[PDB]
Amino acid sequence: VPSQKTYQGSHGFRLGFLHSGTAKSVTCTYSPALNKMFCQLAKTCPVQLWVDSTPPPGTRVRAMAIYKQSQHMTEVVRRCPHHERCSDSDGLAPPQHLIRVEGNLRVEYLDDRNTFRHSVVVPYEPPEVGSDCTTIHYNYMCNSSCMGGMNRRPILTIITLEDSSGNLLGRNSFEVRVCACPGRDRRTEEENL
Ligand SMILES: [Zn+2]
Repeated sequence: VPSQKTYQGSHGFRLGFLHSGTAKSVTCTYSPALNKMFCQLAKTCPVQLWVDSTPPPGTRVRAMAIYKQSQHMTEVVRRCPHHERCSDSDGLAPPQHLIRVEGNLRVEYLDDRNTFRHSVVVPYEPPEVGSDCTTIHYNYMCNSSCMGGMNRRPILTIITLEDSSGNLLGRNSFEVRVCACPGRDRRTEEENL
């Protein structure tokens, strides 16, 4: 199955997130204790790419989802039959892909010919002048509860840094939950310590 081991690499690639608290109006919140993001369906999910040194030109940023429970690791994560037959395509994203990228016309989606894994990839751009990180706005187009796709199984998002030719430059990952009230659910799952 696809690797998830953290790999910071020669460019010291770390992921970062906004520190949004757990108020009820929050659309997306990340738990450092759980290394877990909670987000709402289809809402903007900013993910920060932090690098100790800028990767070469033509570098690409790939996102992929896998099931976290070993007994579901080989099953391909994808939207439920209800949501892929939905009318929410942006004209770029395949109707079956869980993860989309927003606000970037150079986005590319892949169905692996041999693994069938889904992924979405964008060009890597360096941080905005006067900033320390590059931000990508991901969207999760299917709830963790969709009794038809994820069916309440936790998933991992694997963020991979690769050169123009697809060689791995770096890898990080975070657990994700797509729920109606991210703030409530984060506070509750941390109530479990
Ligand atoms: Zn769904």
